[PDB]
Amino acid sequence: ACGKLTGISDPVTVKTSGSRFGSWMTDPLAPEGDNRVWYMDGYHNNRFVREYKSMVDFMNTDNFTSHRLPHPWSGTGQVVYNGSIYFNKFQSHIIIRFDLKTETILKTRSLDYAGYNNMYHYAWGGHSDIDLMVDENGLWAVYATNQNAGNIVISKLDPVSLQILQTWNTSYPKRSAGEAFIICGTLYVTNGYSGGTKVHYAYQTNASTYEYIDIPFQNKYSHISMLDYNPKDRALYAWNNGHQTLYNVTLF
Ligand SMILES: *[C@@H]1O[C@H](CO)[C@@H](O)[C@H](O)[C@H]1NC(C)=O
Ligand SMILES: *[C@@H]1O[C@H](CO)[C@@H](O)[C@H](O)[C@H]1NC(C)=O
Ligand SMILES: *[C@@H]1O[C@H](CO)[C@@H](O)[C@H](O)[C@H]1NC(C)=O
Ligand SMILES: *[C@@H]1O[C@H](CO)[C@@H](O)[C@H](O)[C@H]1NC(C)=O
Ligand SMILES: [Ca+2]
Ligand code: NA
Repeated sequence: ACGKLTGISDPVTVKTSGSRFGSWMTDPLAPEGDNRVWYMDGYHNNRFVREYKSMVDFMNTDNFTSHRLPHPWSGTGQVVYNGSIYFNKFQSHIIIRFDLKTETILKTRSLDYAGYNNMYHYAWGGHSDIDLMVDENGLWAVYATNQNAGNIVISKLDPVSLQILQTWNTSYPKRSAGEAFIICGTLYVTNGYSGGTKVHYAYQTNASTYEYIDIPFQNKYSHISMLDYNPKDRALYAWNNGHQTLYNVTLF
């Protein structure tokens, strides 16, 4: 059921909470009936991940468990996959795989040549240099390098070893992307983080081709600091100026 993105539905406000900037997500490999929510407020100087027991508890309570990571993250580009959080260690291009339910670092590895420290942030800033994400095919990193002139680089990653399995060099400047997400092996890039937001560029990893496109999506609360696709519920999770929102998508 994989296909090209053709539409993004109007976003639902799941929660109003937190600072202007952050991330929230569910695990796409969590089993039926498990919709724990993982929540990270801020883009620097925070090592605590909130765990809400379910999407209902997230929407209707302020009850959560607080998980202490071994290091603070940078940015809002974390992802949860098969029970681990993958995140960018502060002030580095290191990725950490941390197994949430055993409080164990399972792997650390540098992401070769990636910029960090607000070098190749998305346009919103916030130390968003390295964005990790999951689609139907597995785990990916979206970043940039000096050898690719600050243009977005995509790598498919091994979720256990953190080694790069394949890399694609796009020609789109990462600092000009508001955010980005991958659906079915295609990178979709937004035009900005404020005002009238749209997906306006797509890079297809299956063919190493790109195009400019125009798929609007509602910036509901004025500023978007996190936007990722989840293949389990086929939705975009966003952090929109202190609100946690969710968009359905339409694929061809
Ligand atoms: C909050 O969650 C904890 C852990 O699941 C639980 O022990 C506690 O009863 C919850 N609080 C309420 C008011 O339900
Ligand atoms: C998820 O982790 C379990 C072990 O906890 C493993 O058996 C399974 O293969 C993993 N799934 C994927 C898709 O990697
Ligand atoms: C990406 O670009 C870098 C810098 O030019 C180059 O070293 C590398 O081989 C490229 N990788 C691919 C898969 O094109
Ligand atoms: C997505 O669509 C389904 C129905 O197909 C609906 O149950 C769900 O609430 C929708 N989610 C959002 C965020 O609109
Ligand atoms: Ca993203
Ligand atoms: Na991410």
